[PDB]
Amino acid sequence: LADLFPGFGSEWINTSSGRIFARVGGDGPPLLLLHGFPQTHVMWHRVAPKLAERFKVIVADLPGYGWSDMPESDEQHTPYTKRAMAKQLIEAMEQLGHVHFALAGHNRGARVSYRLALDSPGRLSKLAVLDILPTYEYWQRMNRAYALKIYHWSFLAQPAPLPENLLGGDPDFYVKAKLASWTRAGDLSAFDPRAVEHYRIAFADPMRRHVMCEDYRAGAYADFEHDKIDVEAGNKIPVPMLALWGASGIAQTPLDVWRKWASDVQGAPIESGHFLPEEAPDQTAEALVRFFSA
Amino acid sequence: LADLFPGFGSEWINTSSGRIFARVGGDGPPLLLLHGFPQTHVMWHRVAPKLAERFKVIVADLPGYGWSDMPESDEQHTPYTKRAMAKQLIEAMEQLGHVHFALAGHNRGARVSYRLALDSPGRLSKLAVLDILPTYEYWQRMNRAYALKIYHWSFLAQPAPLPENLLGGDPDFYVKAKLASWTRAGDLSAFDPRAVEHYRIAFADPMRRHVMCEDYRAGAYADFEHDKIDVEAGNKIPVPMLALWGASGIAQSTPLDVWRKWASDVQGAPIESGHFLPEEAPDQTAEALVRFFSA
Ligand SMILES: [Cl-]
Ligand SMILES: [Cl-]
Repeated sequence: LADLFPGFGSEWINTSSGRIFARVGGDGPPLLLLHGFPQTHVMWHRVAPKLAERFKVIVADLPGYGWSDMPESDEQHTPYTKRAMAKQLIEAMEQLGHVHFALAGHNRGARVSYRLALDSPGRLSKLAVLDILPTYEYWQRMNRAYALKIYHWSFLAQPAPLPENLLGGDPDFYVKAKLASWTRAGDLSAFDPRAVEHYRIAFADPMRRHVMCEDYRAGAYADFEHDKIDVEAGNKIPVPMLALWGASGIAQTPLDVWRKWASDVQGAPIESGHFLPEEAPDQTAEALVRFFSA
Repeated sequence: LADLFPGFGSEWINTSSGRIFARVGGDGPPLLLLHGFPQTHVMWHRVAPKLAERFKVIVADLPGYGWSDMPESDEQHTPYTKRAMAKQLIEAMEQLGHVHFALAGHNRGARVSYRLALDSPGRLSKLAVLDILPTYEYWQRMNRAYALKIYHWSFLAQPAPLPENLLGGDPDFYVKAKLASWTRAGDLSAFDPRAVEHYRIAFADPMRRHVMCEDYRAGAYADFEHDKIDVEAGNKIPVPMLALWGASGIAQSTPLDVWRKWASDVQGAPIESGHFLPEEAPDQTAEALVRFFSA
């Protein structure tokens, strides 16, 4: 497995729910970066160097992903709810002495991030979400066209062991297909092969795939209910917020949606499929540096 | 594999789209029975003998299923659209000299059957549809709860080879899990094990699994579009119709209110059953069908 973060340390951070793995580089204000599915912290390898020019950058594997430990789940998928993942990452950041930090997330990691901002806004100075809308919004939009396009939100959420059993046949194929299908190119050519190997290696482990399905089960049930309470309450994120999205990505009218969720948000499309930090590393890094800079 | 229709003949019927396998029994007015997914013609084995006391019963494998031939598909999934399957079975029935016949279908077979009534109502004296709503109505009701409750329509319709590769690893597990999941009790106790083996052996062939995925791709795309044209035009089936559904089945998540939108002469009833009415509730299903087709 390649080292894709020149000048970054490797840290195992303890929490009450298990260790969080992170690459840590740079100096200055702290900035936490959170990946999603089906990836690991290494998806930030093209933009983290640029960020570490100006920030102390912490590139964390989500609870249960990558090299982070896997807490035992329960019937309500609790540890892989975004509320719980956010609480676990707040604890990890406390181990480093960071109780007020900047945060950028992509895919599942952006769901942890906006949930963190709703539950504990005092933890965050600024928030960036990459190519997502809130979980509640994607479910409200779940008509035929969306059921077909984001089928995996329902498939991966089927009761165990249905998706686990199917994924075990040829996991390499499924993970590479998801990576390719959500890019603009439709193939794997936007990715560093060394990074694809990190993603394949993780996805090859049945325990890791089981966590992924628990994460989508949470996304269909408790995460949805948590979001629904905030919508019913008219709660809005007060943290200054940036929403970036792919011109051919999944979130796509994104700024109009996030404005119903957040009182201070700017945004922009980037010509890219879903995987902004890998398909469009220079534009994503520039937008993030400019946003997070005081 | 067992013979579950002791006494019935076997026919391999040529059509322009490939052979249709059927078991043939009884005597009297002609009655075509059409299975669905993930089954074959054998799912009628507990009701066909009773029907054969009153009708000439033709128990056919759908195009691409069981022992019927598998036409090569295309970008629009054409041979596995219900419009094409209906045309093919109309050709098959004409090979037997049946140009006007009674029809009962279940699951995909029921979708072939109502599409056949919308496209070619003159071919049918009466029609029964077992535990389905129109494909348009399934998709229209799509929302979070339905997406999570009935996921396979969107999953099996994903572009090839995604579902085919996922189903390849352990096909027995998937087909047995679907058969059990849609019954009242959630297990295989409703099925004759010999019938389950028929289903399992069909599902074990990658070519048969690809046909099934093409059928669901049709169901998400051209079948839905064909339905949408009829409903937006206000077209109703004129053929006298029976909608029979399971109280715990897939369609009920009443069907009769839905079907009255699609058909001008429809009656219907629930049966205490999951989806698989002819195996879960064979005597009630056979009675309901004999009474409807005889009346
Ligand atoms: Cl996501
Ligand atoms: Cl239905």
